[PDB]
Amino acid sequence: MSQNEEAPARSGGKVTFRIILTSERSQPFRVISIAEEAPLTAALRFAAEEFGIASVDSMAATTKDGTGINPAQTAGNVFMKYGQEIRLIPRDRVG
Repeated sequence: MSQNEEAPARSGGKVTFRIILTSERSQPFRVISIAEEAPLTAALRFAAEEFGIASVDSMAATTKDGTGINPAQTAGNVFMKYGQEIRLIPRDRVG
């Protein structure tokens, strides 16, 4: 029981995030576009491609300041805490 719905980016604020992937040497940069008032699920749809797997184990992101693991993955929380230029590192996948 699931229904796909479009994100409400038509009405609201739009925020873009750039994540550097270390798991994708060919393209270490995926951009997700979600509304500020949009749910973390919109990011998750593209995040799945970024993690390359549907597992929280690949949620070992680091921010420029240091630890920057994405928790709620909400647009507002990520924007204020890491914004763009966040690095994503997988855990238990590197080796």
